Amino acid sequence: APSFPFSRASGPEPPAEFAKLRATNPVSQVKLFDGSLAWLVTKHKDVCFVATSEKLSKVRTRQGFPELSASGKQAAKAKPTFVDMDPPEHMHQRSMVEPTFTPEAVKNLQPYIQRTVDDLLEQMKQKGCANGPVDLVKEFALPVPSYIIYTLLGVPFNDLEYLTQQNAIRTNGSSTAREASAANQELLDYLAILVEQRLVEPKDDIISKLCTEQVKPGNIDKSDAVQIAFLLLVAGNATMVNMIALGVATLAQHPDQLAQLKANPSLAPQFVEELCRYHTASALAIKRTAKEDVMIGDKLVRANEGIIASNQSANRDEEVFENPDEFNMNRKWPPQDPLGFGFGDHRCIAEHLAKAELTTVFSTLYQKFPDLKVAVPLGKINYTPLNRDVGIVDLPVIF
Ligand code: HEM
Repeated sequence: APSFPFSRASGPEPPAEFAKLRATNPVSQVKLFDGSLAWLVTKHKDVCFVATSEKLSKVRTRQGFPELSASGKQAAKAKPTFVDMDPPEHMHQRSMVEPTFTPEAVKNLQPYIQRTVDDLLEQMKQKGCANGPVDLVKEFALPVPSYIIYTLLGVPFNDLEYLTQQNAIRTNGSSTAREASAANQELLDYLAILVEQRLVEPKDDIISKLCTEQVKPGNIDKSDAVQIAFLLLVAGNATMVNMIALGVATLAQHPDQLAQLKANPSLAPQFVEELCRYHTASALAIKRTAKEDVMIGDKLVRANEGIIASNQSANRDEEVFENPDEFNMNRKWPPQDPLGFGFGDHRCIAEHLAKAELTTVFSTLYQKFPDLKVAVPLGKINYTPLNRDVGIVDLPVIF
């Protein structure tokens, strides 16, 4: 059994193993970092089954849960939030924060999303590139999702920049373990302080809703409110940064489609749909353990055996997406959903938010900077290490 996670085939490519497994062995066994064995599911239809089967569990204290690192086995000891829960607990807690993320709520946030993007682009413009390239990640791709989720949680304007850098340090590949843990505690310590303040004087933000509607009536306590706020922060931010950077790199790699996007900014939503299928920057979240024996394809997964369903491979499934390895924002979409945001009850709570952030970004970026250009050769882009989810660490640009 091959060791898993597989490495990406190259900087922007998925692992080469998925295409071969989809063709020859779509439900196979892989070996995890501790020598344990989990099932790997690669085909779109089977990934949807894994994501919705009520015979499967996300509870990480169950036997056989497929932790992918030693830190994850550590994290499995802490008290879970809704990301690691089964029904009925899952939606009991998830419903406490879902109202901010509904399509209607995200619709009403569009002026604020646009303002945030415009303000950051104008800061980047004033900073300029007169003395050499600037890092699009630091100047733009990082602060856009960071400022938005922090503002939704309840962080005041004056605290955004410091917390944005601390959260970035938390996952930066160049941080020592001590640096990352320190930044992590800085975030937890801050959210505790913010929860205490909103318990005394609530405002119009997610933490205040948790404090008034759940903490004070005793449905959860204030440490739960911290952990739920921390989840909303860390679950999606690094992925949002990578999606923005990957979108810019993808357009540089496909100049004909960038030309179409410059000539018609209303193509941003279709660009974003294809980006989220083609670059599956969160590909390891659909994990389960079997509560009871369950048949998947031609395999029997035994009770207490672990399962990883690759939505990245599902999104390149040739049976669903014609010519799946070509990036084409003009493609005709089949009836089947692309799975960039997962599937089933646990489907990304922030899917509409994320698509609105990405659509705002790519309908505005080249109107502000029509000559935006990646300043290094595209083959030299500093991607995330191949053993991790696809992404970009830094992206020098001029404009
Ligand atoms: C393009 C950006 C994003 C992508 C591609 C993405 C992708 C995903 C994926 C693949 C999952 C697993 C869903 C499943 O279990 O089937 C997920 C879950 C989740 N995402 Fe995102 N996400 C993004 C942005 C965000 C943002 C911005 C937030 C918070 C503001 C967020 C919060 C969450 C949470 C809390 C969950 C767990 C939901 C649950 O288990 O009920 N994500 N996301």
